[PDB]
Amino acid sequence: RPGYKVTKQRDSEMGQQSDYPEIAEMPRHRFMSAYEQRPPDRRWQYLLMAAEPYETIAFKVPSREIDKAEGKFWTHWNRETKQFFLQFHFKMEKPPAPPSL
Amino acid sequence: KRVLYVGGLAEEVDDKVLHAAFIPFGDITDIQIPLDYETEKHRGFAFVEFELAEDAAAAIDNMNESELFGRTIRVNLAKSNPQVYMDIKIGNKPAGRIQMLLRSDVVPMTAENFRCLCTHEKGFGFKGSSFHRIIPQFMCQGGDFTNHNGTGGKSIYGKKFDDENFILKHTGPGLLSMANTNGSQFFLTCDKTDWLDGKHVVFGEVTEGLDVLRQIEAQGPKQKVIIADCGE
Amino acid sequence: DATVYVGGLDEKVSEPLLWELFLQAGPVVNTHMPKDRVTGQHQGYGFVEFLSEEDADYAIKIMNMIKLYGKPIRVNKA
Amino acid sequence: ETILEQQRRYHEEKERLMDVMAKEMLTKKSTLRDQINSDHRTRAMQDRYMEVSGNLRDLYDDKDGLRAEFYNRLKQIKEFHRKHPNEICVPMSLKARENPSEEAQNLVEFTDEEGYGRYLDLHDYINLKASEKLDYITYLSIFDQLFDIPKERKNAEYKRYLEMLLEYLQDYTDRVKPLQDQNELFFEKKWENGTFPGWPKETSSALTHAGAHLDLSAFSSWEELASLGLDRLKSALLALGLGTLEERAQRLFSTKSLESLDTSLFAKNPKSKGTKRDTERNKDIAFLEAQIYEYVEILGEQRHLTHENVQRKQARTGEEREEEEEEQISESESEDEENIPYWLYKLHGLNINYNCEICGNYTYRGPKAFQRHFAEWRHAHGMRCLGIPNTAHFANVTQIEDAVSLWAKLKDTEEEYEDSSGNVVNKKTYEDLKRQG
Amino acid sequence: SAFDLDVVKLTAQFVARRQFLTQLMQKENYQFDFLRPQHSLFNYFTKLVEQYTKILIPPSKLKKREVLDQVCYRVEWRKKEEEEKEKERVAYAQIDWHDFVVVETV
Repeated sequence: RPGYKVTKQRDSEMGQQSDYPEIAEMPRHRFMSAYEQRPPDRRWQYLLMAAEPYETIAFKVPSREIDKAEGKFWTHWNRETKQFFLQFHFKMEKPPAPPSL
Repeated sequence: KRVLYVGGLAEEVDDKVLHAAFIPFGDITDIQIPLDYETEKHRGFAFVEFELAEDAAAAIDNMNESELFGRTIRVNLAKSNPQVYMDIKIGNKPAGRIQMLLRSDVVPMTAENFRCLCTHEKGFGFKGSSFHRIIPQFMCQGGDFTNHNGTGGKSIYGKKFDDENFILKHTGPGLLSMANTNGSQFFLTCDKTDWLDGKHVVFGEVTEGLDVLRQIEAQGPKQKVIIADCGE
Repeated sequence: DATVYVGGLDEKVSEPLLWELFLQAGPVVNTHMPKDRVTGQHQGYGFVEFLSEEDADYAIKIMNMIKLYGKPIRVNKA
Repeated sequence: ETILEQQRRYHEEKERLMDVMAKEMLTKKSTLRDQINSDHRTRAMQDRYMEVSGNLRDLYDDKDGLRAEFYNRLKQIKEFHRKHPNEICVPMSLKARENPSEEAQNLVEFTDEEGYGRYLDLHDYINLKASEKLDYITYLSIFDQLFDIPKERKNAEYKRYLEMLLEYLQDYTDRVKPLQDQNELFFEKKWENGTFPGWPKETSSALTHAGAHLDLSAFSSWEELASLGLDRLKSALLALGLGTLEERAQRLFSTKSLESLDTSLFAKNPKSKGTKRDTERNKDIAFLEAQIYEYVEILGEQRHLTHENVQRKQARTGEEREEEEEEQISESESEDEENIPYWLYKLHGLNINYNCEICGNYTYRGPKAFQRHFAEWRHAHGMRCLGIPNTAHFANVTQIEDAVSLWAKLKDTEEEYEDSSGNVVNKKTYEDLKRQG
Repeated sequence: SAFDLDVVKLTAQFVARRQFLTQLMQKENYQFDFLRPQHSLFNYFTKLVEQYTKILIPPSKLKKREVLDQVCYRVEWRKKEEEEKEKERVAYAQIDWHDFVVVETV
């Protein structure tokens, strides 16, 4: 089928130079319904992506379902945050590039 | 991890169709299809319980987004050591499913009791009972299906049974432990509760639905918290 | 263990329904349930000294079943 | 007895032991590392791990916590290896039975104690977690092997030998440090620059005692290394090498204490009556000297460590030396594994000496208080656990004895048989005659 | 359990040297019900026999420093992760999923 892939880039050691192992060890994604907003129009989902310092980011998903796979890996249980994050995210921490698909 | 949610069912699909479509992945123990008695038709979804969790897993992978009776269906987890589930309703609202692993390897008698109380196979159990004592940052207690206040309950062995051992400790949230003189009352921990070590028998853990446990804890009861359904 | 700490109470409760309440289990020899002077009302936490320790350890076992004003009552050793 | 079963049980036990000492080597790699390092300098061939592993105290990926305990476990592993060697030794040295197995069918017994009692018999004493020692070596105590001044192999106590030495030299010009300076002599110095004349009695005796000490200390501090191997190695070095001392000028020295021009005259001197006499009288001493030599060489690090200690303590003050001693002591006796109204009290009747006998011969300072003892947790525990039930009746007397007779003071129908004589007969008796009738 | 143990180990002794048991089963009893892989104990049986089969291997002396080396090699032959995961769960649970600022859509 068809799936979406996002490539989010982060700072180049510009401001992160000022490192006390406070959750410094990855970005997190969640699917949010527009039913709740700071409340005019709504009816679609957003693939929100968040990192401590930087500001949140959203991507509208009109299609009811895309790339929603079926047992991709062989059922290994490190929930991390949720099935979504472990299932389909990569965090190039050395280069600071977060891929999501 | 043996119970699956199956949605997007065409009107012609029934328990027979579901049995035939999922049996290729492994033996099935139960198939439930909620009905609307005013119409006499199902509501478009069902729950299929496999004997083995590994088989349920293979089914999810091959059946999710597959075609059944002309349309696409949705398949996912609904919510050797037994795994059981409880579907929770808070006030008039479904909250979701908690899935639990029972440590029959460490505490077989304790695990078997809880398993039977989830399935009702001995003629009584948890379905429709409440979490009657809920303390934030501590624990959610239930299993008193006779008196509903912490004074009742019974085990599959009689009124009470021995503490098997205290091998498993209260190390963090999401653990199952016996209230007590063990009967049917139990609690789900909401933090490390190590002051109970050696006093209460720990016998299992939440594997899915910690979020649902947190919703129960949020009522610590301000609103009724009911085990709407349960099983293995 | 002779004493216990008791949390989560409603000020209509006083030292008397604690007296009566915990002697239902076993007699409270010394009761302490603060009266706050400034606003003249109770925060609802308690300290209990018993005859000896056995009373109070049974008290740890049984004790936290009390529910004061529909609400939960903390009892732990001290 | 089917030998198959016996040999089986043997291989199984051996497996169990290997697994135990392997689990040990796992939790704290130092156990092996330590050992191996020493081994390295005795048998040069031995291959030793990467230094990084040693330092980080890791075996593969995980760095383990740094740990008296190391030595303990080493001696435990020592006895384990002894057991293993024994079993290995003995080991090196159907319908009929299945029918007899039917014997005594009716026993209500659960049998889960063959591999569990062994596995358990060799694993990391207490209820749960108090003593690292296995049930196998539960009465193993290092303090019965090491003195406090040795600190489980950290130092070797040589003060005693300094004393004996003073007694040997018949003076006092010799200080502890000058004595250690003497010991340092021990491949040629101890032979060609001797503290005393090597034919002196007092001296040879001393040297014997000291040598023995150093050797026992050596093997004591390194249980894990095969003692017999080392012994034999040294002995063979002694026999095969020790005209081993050669000088380009004087030739070949003999431990007769004389040199020799060439190897030729040296050989024809080893048959002479002189050398026969000497090698026949001073053999044990020469050999002991040699052992002192090689064992002191193997312990160079400990020798240095102690000499250092000496200089330190020596340069201390009073308070310092005292606190240090305190430390050595604590290390020695520590578990190897850590887990106004004056007239008011007379008026009220208090602060007056009184005693309750039944309670721990306890003291009470007031009569109102003792009168309150009668209703108490502990007092009732003494009564009830004593077998004297707790009630007011006894709320007076204190002594344990009298209430026993008081409690002794605290703690029959006729069913008419048919012969008209059973009017003396008891109910149960007549029921028994119902069963008989 | 001494009976069960004894019969398992005996039938295992003979089975270690496999025709005597297959004949016994047809000749005689619900006693040897562990012969079928159905009966749980069967597994442990497969162990014992193997073990006995092993004793038949070097029926040769064992002349094993070496023992130590071996135990070390056996030794040679998760927590942190769990911790990090925990942190992640905490933060994920603790951030504003309502601070939206989207750009495009797919």
